[PDB]
Amino acid sequence: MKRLVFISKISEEIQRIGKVSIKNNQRDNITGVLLYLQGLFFQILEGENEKVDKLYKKILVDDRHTNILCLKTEYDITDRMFPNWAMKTINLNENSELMIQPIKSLLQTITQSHRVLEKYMPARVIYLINQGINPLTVEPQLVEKIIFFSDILAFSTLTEKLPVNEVVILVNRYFSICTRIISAYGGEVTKFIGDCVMASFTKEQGDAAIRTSLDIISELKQLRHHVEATNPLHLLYTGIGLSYGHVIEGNMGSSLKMDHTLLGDAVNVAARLEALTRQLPYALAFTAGVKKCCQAQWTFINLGAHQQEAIEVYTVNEAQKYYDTLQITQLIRQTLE
Amino acid sequence: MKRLVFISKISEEIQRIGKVSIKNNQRDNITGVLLYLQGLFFQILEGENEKVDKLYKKILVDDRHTNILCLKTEYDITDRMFPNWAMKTINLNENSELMIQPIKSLLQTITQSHRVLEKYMPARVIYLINQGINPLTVEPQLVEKIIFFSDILAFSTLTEKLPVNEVVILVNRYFSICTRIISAYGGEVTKFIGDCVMASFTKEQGDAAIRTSLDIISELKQLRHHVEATNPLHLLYTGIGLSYGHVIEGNMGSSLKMDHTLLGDAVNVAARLEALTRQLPYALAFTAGVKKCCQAQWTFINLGAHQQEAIEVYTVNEAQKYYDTLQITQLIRQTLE
Ligand SMILES: Cc1cc2nc3c(=O)[nH]c(=O)nc-3n(C[C@H](O)[C@H](O)[C@H](O)COP(=O)(O)O)c2cc1C
Ligand SMILES: Cc1cc2nc3c(=O)[nH]c(=O)nc-3n(C[C@H](O)[C@H](O)[C@H](O)COP(=O)(O)O)c2cc1C
Repeated sequence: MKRLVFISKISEEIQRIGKVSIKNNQRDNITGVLLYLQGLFFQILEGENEKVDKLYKKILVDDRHTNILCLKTEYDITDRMFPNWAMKTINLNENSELMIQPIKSLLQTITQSHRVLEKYMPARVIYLINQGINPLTVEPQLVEKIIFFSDILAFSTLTEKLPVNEVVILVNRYFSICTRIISAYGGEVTKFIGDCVMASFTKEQGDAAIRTSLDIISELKQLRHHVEATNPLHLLYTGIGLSYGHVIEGNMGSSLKMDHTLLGDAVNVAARLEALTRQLPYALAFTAGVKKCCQAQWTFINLGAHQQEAIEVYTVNEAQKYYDTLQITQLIRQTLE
Repeated sequence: MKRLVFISKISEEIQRIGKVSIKNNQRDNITGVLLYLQGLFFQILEGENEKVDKLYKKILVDDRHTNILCLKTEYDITDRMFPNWAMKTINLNENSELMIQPIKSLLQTITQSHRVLEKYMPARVIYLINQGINPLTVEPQLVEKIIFFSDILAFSTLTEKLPVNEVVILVNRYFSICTRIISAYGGEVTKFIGDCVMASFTKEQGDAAIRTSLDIISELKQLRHHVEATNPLHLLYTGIGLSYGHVIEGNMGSSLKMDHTLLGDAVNVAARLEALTRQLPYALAFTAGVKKCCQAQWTFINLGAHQQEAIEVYTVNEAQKYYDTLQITQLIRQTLE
């Protein structure tokens, strides 16, 4: 058998949910409980492994709730936790009694706090937590990654002139755009380094990594002529480095502070290729290793060898600029005065 | 009045706790509940602001529990949540009844999950959460920081030779040492960047920032002759850059991913000074701005001007090396073969 636990955010209607679960959970011989408290669901489900999983994939796509996080998975259990409840619904709001109110209030406060912490988490950890894996004890492994690096053109002159709030508005907008597109193509964001976005793709995701690069460049171009001139967003440009190689993926740090990152020379290479694009007529630079993972009929352009042994640099025709890097940089400064 | 909520980890004895709280919580006219479940405390406390705070400082130093996190603070409440319980203790393990078991199990699972997420958190966020501040809505502010940067000497040759697990053992040991010392002197760690540790100190913490730098250098020296030669730890060296200036402190990112970092040119400067020490006869390099925040009678040594306008670089005599940077680097490589 098998048992999992998840939480989710909602979007008499819950009564239609439990009427169903009961019938289907006997049809497939399942038990568990559904709690509702302050617009959040909590569910425990237990039963034969194939039957419990056929159900939770159905649950994942139910549009009655969002931001689903599976906290816990127990494999090959032997004793059910609620053998007599096909699916028991406990509306924790209807309960007004004294002795459940403390536990009611704490469940609310921990889970809400929890939901806030989730947004500062490494995507990989949240993924591990969903798959039942313990992030703190997982063993760091050597994996093959495409490494992605993007940051803001002449950002230090954007921070130089704008007031703090426009800086933040601008950085957050940049980060929204980057992560939405990376995540849509199947990449994972590793972390933010100042103005920089570090991500990874798999070795079957070369095309998706170039497409990600071009799309970001594209949305920033549209964004610049969508807004008025006096909007700092009018001044937002990026350059993107891709590398490929082996990296160590895992957790690092002491008891008092943990991080779940990627170590390996390819990390440095993508960052240097990213910075290389400030001297290139292209916004995207990548290695030959990235090119090998690319199946699509890209028009690859060779930018020669660069720097402790030199490496070959490539780009695609679609990453060409219609601007000069020191032109944009003096233009940014002239605008802000 | 005022009300807070915290959780902590434990180290009939709980019976001695509640017997006390009751008497003192009436003495100072306080109410709330204490839950115990699977080696974790949960407490809600409410009352007049001066009285509730005199108590929680006492609680913080009680050695019966550790890893105390205050989740929630409510200011100037008007209605108490438990007006009749000076301090009601609910041992959630003693309860075996059916209808509390689901809520019992969920409270356990969320809070445990919670505890795991806390270890991937920005120190500043955990601090904000403790002080009652909402991290997601706090407004990013411009602050004066000493910026700290440390990373591992010729790390790319350590990753080149050692197997993955020795890399991780070695990085984790480095990070334990760095964060323990930074945190002891009063700094905060911002994040980890690969082999790099980024931290900040206040402008009244110059001496503490140099002391932090020297102590780390010191512990790594001791560590190298404490271990056998064949231990990768025998090969672990660091360089440290300090800068000073204005940075933006706050949260950045989209709904789907949030980070709580420091933006500003001083971040880049400390990183470049850090890298500068690979060509210097010292392991610590800092700006004149850092020197100004230093009150202690340091023997400051001037390393000239470096690089887009050049800045003056300083170090202290105590940061001198007894090694050559390219000697250690070829020595590391020779060892590993
Ligand atoms: C929070 C939540 C929990 C649910 N739990 C169950 C459950 O335990 N068992 C179940 O059969 N359906 C559950 N559902 C509803 C599923 O969508 C359901 O399996 C589906 O409507 C079945 O459709 P079908 O019989 O046509 O295949 C749940 C829905 C929600 C929102
Ligand atoms: C989890 C926990 C909760 C506590 N809650 C209270 C409380 O609510 N009120 C209280 O007076 N003491 C509480 N204490 C114990 C304090 O240490 C206590 O105030 C102290 O022993 C008083 O000493 P004094 O009367 O000599 O000043 C708590 C201790 C623990 C571990």
